[PDB]
Amino acid sequence: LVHVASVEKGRSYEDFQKVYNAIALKLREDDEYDNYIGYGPVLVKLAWHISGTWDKHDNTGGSYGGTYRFKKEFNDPSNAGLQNGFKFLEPIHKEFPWISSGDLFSLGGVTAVQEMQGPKIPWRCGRVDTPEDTTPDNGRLPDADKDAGYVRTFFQRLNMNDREVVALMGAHALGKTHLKNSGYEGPWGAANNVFTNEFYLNLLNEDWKLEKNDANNEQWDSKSGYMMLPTDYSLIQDPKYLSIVKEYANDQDKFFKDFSKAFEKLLENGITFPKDAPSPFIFKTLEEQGL
Ligand code: HEM
Repeated sequence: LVHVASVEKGRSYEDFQKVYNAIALKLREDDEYDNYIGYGPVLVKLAWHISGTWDKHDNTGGSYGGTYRFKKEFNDPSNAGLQNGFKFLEPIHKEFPWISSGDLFSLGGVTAVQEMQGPKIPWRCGRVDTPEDTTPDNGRLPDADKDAGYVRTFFQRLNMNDREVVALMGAHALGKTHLKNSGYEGPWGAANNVFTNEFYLNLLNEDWKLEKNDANNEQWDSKSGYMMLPTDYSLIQDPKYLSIVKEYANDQDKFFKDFSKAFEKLLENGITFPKDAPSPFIFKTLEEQGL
């Protein structure tokens, strides 16, 4: 397929900045969600889940079509728990009806990261809603009970190399697993609504014990009360992965730079940007605007 980005007719930077600010102000206000974690982490997960269905082989899936809006994709067992991010964004969509779905979902992830003090992520508009029949079948998102080999193979379908895989996985500093959604339970660290290199530190520094949880799935548990999925843990089992983990644990700046690039790439996979398309936008945070 060819998916050409088409800017929402007659909208510019200032228009998008207003959507960003609406999301951001609502994040600030609805702070009680999930025991005061806030909706930040769920928005990031939502942006990854709608993008992660991409298949570099036939160009199907990815963020372009905003297909998560369709029941098939929406009810993906792998998407359990995301309906919360969905409901959070509805009201915003209602306020800015001209924005495409794909653009709203992706921008939500960007906003969340920047407002949680992460790096600035350049973002491009132009995703266009596609018909319910362009909706990818379930089973394109990754399992958590696998090893490094699985992770490498998987990510290859999205065109991500080792460095990009490790950078992206640092998003696991945010939020937590919920038994009911995924069959895993617990957070990855302590500051789960602030974007930092905490994930890599925990990984290297905690004394992890393999145990079975109440869903009868294995997870690595630390005495600090943190957890790691098998796939997270696999980052220290693979020699190639481990050296990048170390770098990130050592330099947050490097991590932020790599994450930013990787995240934008993920969000733009499968989209063709004409040469006349506006360059990527860099949105200001609420704090930068004095709001
Ligand atoms: C092997 C690849 C991955 C696997 C197996 C995986 C698996 C999971 C699972 C099982 C959960 C918990 C869901 C729940 O119970 O609510 C989760 C949460 C989360 N994932 Fe990942 N994930 C992967 C990659 C990523 C990537 C690439 C990102 C973003 C860059 C990401 C961002 C998040 C965030 C922010 C949360 C917390 C959500 C919340 O608190 O609701 N994950 N992931």
